Amino acid sequence: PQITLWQRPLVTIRIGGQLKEALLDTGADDTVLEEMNLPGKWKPKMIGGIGGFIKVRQYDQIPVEIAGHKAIGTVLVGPTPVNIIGRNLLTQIGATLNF
Amino acid sequence: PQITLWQRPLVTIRIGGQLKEALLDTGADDTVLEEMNLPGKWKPKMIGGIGGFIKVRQYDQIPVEIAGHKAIGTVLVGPTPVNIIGRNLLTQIGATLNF
Amino acid sequence: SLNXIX
Repeated sequence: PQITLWQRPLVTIRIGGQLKEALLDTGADDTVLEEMNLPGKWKPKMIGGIGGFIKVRQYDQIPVEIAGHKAIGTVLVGPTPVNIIGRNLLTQIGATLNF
Repeated sequence: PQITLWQRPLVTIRIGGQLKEALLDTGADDTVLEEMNLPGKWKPKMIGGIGGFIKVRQYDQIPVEIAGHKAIGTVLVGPTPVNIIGRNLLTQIGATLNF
Repeated sequence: SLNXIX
């Protein structure tokens, strides 16, 4: 696609079996999903931005599929108020910013 | 230009005689700048990020130049880890997410 | 608003 910015860039992705709506984001270094129970080993970490830090469980090599473009990478599960797709994964579908 | 996400989407902005470095953030609704003085009356406001809420000081219809593309709008300043150009000024220069 | 990751 060619997505416009008049509204938040919300798209469907699928994780585990979960079909979810994540926000596309060039301002996200990582991908963050809200609490969910994925099977796998993890490491905690702290991610920050406006308002400070929040703790997150970090999962490695997690297959994701962003509007029919699959990817595999790291994913942070934490108490974030929106599902966020960071450049970790945007780089893999070939998302570009164009003006 | 087309920008890719291997690196942070960071660009030069002119916000009235000053050159700043800001991130083109489509995951951000508004534009938040690191604490600076901008001419005009300001209203104290409140935005939120992954970390929680922060108090900002709101400046209206302020001209910003983003890699020579002109925009005019709400521009907020407060405690942000970087300077973010939100979807409010991105739409004015017409940026879109391609993939 | 909401404003997004470091």
